[PDB]
Amino acid sequence: QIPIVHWVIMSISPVGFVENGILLWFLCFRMRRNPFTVYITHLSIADISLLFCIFILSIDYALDYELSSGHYYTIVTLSVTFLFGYNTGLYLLTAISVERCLSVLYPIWYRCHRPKYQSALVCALLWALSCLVTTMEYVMCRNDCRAVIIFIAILSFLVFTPLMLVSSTILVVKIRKNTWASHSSKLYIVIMVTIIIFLIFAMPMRLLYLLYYEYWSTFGNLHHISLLFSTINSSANPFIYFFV
Amino acid sequence: VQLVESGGGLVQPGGSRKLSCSASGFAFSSFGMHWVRQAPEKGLEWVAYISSGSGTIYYADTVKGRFTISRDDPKNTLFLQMTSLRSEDTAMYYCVRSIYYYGSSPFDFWGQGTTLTVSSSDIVMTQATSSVPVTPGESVSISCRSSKSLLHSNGNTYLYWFLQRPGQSPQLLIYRMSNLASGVPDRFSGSGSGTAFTLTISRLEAEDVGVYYCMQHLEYPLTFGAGTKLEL
Amino acid sequence: LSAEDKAAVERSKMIDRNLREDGEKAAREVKLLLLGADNSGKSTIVKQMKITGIVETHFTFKDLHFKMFDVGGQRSERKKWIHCFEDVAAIIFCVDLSDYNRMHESMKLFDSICNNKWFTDTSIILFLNKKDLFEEKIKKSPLTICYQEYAGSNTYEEAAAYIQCQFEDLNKRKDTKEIYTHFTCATDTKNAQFIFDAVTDVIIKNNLKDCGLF
Amino acid sequence: IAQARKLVEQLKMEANIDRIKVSKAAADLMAYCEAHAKEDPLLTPVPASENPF
Amino acid sequence: ELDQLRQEAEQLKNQIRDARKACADATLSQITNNIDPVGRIQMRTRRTLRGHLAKIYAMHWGTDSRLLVSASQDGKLIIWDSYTTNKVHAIPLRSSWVMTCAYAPSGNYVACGGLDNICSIYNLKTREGNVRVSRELAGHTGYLSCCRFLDDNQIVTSSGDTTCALWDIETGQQTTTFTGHTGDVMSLSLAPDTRLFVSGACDASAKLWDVREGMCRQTFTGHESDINAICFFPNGNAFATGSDDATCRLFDLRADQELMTYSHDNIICGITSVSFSKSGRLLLAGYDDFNCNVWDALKADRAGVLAGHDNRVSCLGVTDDGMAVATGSWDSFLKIWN
Ligand SMILES: CCNC(=O)NS(=O)(=O)c1sc(CC(C)C)cc1-c1ccc(Cn2c(-c3ccccc3)nc(OC)c2C=O)cc1
Repeated sequence: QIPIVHWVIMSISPVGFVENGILLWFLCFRMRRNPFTVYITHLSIADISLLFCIFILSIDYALDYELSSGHYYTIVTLSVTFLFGYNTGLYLLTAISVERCLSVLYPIWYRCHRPKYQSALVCALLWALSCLVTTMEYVMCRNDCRAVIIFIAILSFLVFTPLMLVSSTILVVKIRKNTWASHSSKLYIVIMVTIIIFLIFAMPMRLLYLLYYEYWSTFGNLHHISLLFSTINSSANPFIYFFV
Repeated sequence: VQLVESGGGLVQPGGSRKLSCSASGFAFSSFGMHWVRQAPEKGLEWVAYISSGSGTIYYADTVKGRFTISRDDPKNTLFLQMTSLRSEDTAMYYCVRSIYYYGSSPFDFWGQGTTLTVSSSDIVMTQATSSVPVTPGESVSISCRSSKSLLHSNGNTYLYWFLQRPGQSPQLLIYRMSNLASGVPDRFSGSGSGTAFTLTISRLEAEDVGVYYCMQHLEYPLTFGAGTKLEL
Repeated sequence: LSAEDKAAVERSKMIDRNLREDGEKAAREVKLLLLGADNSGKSTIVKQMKITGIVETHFTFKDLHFKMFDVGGQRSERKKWIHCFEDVAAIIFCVDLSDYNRMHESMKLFDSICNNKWFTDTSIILFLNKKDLFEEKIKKSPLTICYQEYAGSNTYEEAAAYIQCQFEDLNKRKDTKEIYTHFTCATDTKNAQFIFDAVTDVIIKNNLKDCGLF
Repeated sequence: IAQARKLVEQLKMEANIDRIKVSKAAADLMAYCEAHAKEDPLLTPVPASENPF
Repeated sequence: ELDQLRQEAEQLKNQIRDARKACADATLSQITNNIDPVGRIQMRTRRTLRGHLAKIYAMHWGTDSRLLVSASQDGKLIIWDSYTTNKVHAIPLRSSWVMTCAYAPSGNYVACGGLDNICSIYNLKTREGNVRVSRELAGHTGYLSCCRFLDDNQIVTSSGDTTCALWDIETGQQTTTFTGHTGDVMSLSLAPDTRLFVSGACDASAKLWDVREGMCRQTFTGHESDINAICFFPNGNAFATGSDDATCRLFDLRADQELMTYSHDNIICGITSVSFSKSGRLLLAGYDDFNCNVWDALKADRAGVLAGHDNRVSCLGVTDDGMAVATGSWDSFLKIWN
């Protein structure tokens, strides 16, 4: 039997693909570009790529399990882009959080001195870093390969997760002392929901995929749930960061 | 409104030289500039062009490679650097302005000229009628010819007319083959379909003796004509 | 293709570049609308800082450019041209405390401004000036002359708090607006810093709007 | 009192004017609107060749 | 005596009402019941003009139906080549609060004005190559609401001080002053023959003025609130007016009374501009609810809608040759529809 996880994953994939595509079109053609929209657009593109790749990767699972998949190049190309999109999404979320806490803490500099090109430069640099890390990851996966992959992933986790947490705790604190507004609790709830989502969907995929590299085993029934929790995030993000 | 050029003189073959054209009395930064040449006893010949903002620096084939054209806006100056001068580069050089927008009249104002002497697939314009005796008070008609039709799809017709009086710089009469310039009397007119044109002067009077030149502006290598001369 | 329309396209692109360059500078300045009763300290606020249609004035503070438009000269139905200032960042307001006859009209105009459809969010600023004149006048004559319902003690602090409440209570939708308040003084220039704090809070809210948080 | 006399004079001047019946004004409006019917591209679209937009 | 004067005025107004009613032989709708309806017309946007930063308030077509001029509250007055979408000139204004613009018939000058209470004339065909301020008219005591050229040397201006003016440009003095309104004058339109003009002035009334003699000829008092737009019918014997009460009305100068009213139950927003087509059969009105409507001036039925914008449509104009209609909006975009 195909695990129910794959069925729900195929159910949730098209909706997320369509939602992210709609957001991409709206941001690109209907809205006047501002610094945050660049980040949102790149995040949406990465989400689209990841989602399409996982959709094809579950289709191929059903095929190898039921029908057939004799292809060699296409599946590898799909998986490479899958991990590419995942990493890019993580990094872009971490960048957005820092860019909405710099905006709140230093308003005058943000409105009077910020270069007009900084968002694009940072997005391109993060794209390049993601490509480099993904290539270094693909080229190897025996002990040395596991060592390098573990170091790389642990470094990325330890550098980016605390950055997001620190930024999103500073932001809420500084929008609590001087928020004379009585209805500001809505923003507080939204910020807390962002952190919960990021933690719950940024720990599992990377950490379990590292222990997978090193062990090949464990994951009694965890890995499938992890993949589902990671694909839910891509669908959820457009609502959290744009509509709310 | 005035332009004055300087830098001419006597130069040995194979040397180098630099001309200068200083503009005053108008907005220099909004005008494209042109350099034009005149042989000692022949007609005009386009040399080099530079656009506003320095984004298009088209040159001429006869000098492409050893010439350079550049402008300084804050100082309001135009330059021309020439290297490896030959015996065929002896001529008088003119500085011209042109502005391009819907309804504009390019080539309106010309300079005064500077003389230079060296010691020892294009459109063809024809002005076969090189001499025409005239008498004051009588109408006269000049003719011009082209290789390919100058009419464009957008309804325009790029043919110009210029008058050079004895010992004077040229001046604009009719732009785009139908539109009268600014300041010229109302007795000048011009008409003609593609591949054949004709200028008309009614009630000819003194101050109209000189050489009349044609010009095309449909393509890159801008080309003049032999020129028609009027005598009393 | 384009005989000489290429030059026209170049000119148009240069015009676009200049327009965008100027717009990038026009969006970095904050606009303030200055209202108040005639003969009040409308220009007194401007004079205190180092500053017939519109009387637009400008100044600078902390690397921030401030514009202030005094539209009191216009004598016409405000309903037709008041929508021009929908994008301003403040509605700086002045009321005399002395005079005593300019007060009722002032309340009506303040109430009209607050409950205006356009200024449903723009944070209003309130400046009580002529403080010494009022302090002496209330002692000379009771404030109950124009306040029949007045029942508090004839003391400067009591009367000041009373009128402040009588002014801030016109605001109806307290959830959106962020009406401030400040007792202007004849000396010790501070008003610019008070308008700086207001605009810095408005800037934070605008940044939050741009980001998407709210 | 200053404006009263001027207003009365202005109103009296407005009072005494010839005024045709509405059946003539409507007829003239209809006649003009119908006579120039074919000169209105918006009312009747034009072929894409002539259309300069 | 004030009571006697008011009684005399009321009696005269009653006499005017009786005389006007005596002429109401029939309604325009009853006569027009037989004509074939225009059906439905679906126009489309052919060009989009981009470059303004703030909301655009006014625009005017050239007499050649090729160039146009637009004024925005960001302090910019731009000239657009409609056919190719290029920009010819971009005049920076002294005062950012511009509320009107105009294009001279000959194409040599452009006029603007606003809250500054001054009308500025700009010369486009100078020998220097840059647009310059040619003349500044500073006689009014209120915001300028509209302005139109009669020829290269005379201009008519409407202001919020309840008076209009006819100016000789070269001398810079008020040649004539028109008075009689009560509220602020908002809109202005010149007759095709150029001997009369009308205006509605926020008092629910429209007045007809003689340019050369300088007196009010007729007054129309049909509407219920503030009139924001006015436009002459092509032949010069009728005009349409839009008001804040969300209804349009058509008046005839010779009959001297309201002819017909355009309204619908689902429209509760005011009209900001109006315009006729070349044949006069279609009346195009811009509304406050982000879209414009196309009415049949004879049948009193809605023929079409234009819904390309996303904010309040502030200016609307038709070409002299009737090829396209240009609309501006507070969203800083101009749409040309055909
Ligand atoms: C989204 C991609 N992953 C997926 O669909 N399922 S899984 O989580 O990885 C999963 S759990 C499990 C149970 C076991 C560990 C007890 C087995 C697997 C698993 C692993 C690999 C492949 C095949 N594969 C190949 C490929 C390798 C050589 C030859 C042909 C194909 N390349 C890939 O992309 C990286 C994958 C899939 O991961 C199938 C199932």
